[PDB]
Amino acid sequence: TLTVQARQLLSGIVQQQNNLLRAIEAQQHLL
Amino acid sequence: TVQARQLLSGIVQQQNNLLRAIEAQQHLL
Amino acid sequence: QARQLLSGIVQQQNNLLRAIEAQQHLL
Amino acid sequence: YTSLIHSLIEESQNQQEKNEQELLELDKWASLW
Amino acid sequence: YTSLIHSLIEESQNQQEKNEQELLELDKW
Amino acid sequence: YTSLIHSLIEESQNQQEKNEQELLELDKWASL
Repeated sequence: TLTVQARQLLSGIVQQQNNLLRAIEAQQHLL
Repeated sequence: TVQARQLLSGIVQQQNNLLRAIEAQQHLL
Repeated sequence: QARQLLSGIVQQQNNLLRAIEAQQHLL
Repeated sequence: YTSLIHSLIEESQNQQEKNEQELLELDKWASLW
Repeated sequence: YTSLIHSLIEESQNQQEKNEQELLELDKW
Repeated sequence: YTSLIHSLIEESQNQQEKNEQELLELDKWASL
């Protein structure tokens, strides 16, 4: 069961990198 | 499955600092 | 195959960090 | 732009709180098991 | 530094798409 | 903000090198 709660975090982490990358792109477009 | 937790924690903790760095950079921009 | 994603993720972290680092130079 | 960045910042803040909470319960939900 | 940033952003975009595949590949289990 | 960004970047570099080390230990005795 525990192996399921760790796939959530992994999607959440990979989505966070997409989040941060998008911000860096936006911010480079201002920079 | 113990050494994966230490890694997961270090990833999440470094995503917090990337996000903070971006926040702070946004005040410079 | 999650341990190959795990290495993909750490690799992303470095990508992102180096972009911020480079952007700082611009500033 | 600023509207876009702060939208992404805020969604990252929310995703970060979510990941952090998930990390926590994940850890306890193991050590105790 | 801007050419470098452009290159790092494209590498990131490519790495993001890969990770999402590799997670989607772990989803097909 | 400049000093604060430089510090977070440096804490991240630290955390990266540690994240890389750790992933190697995971990879090490997983191949065992």
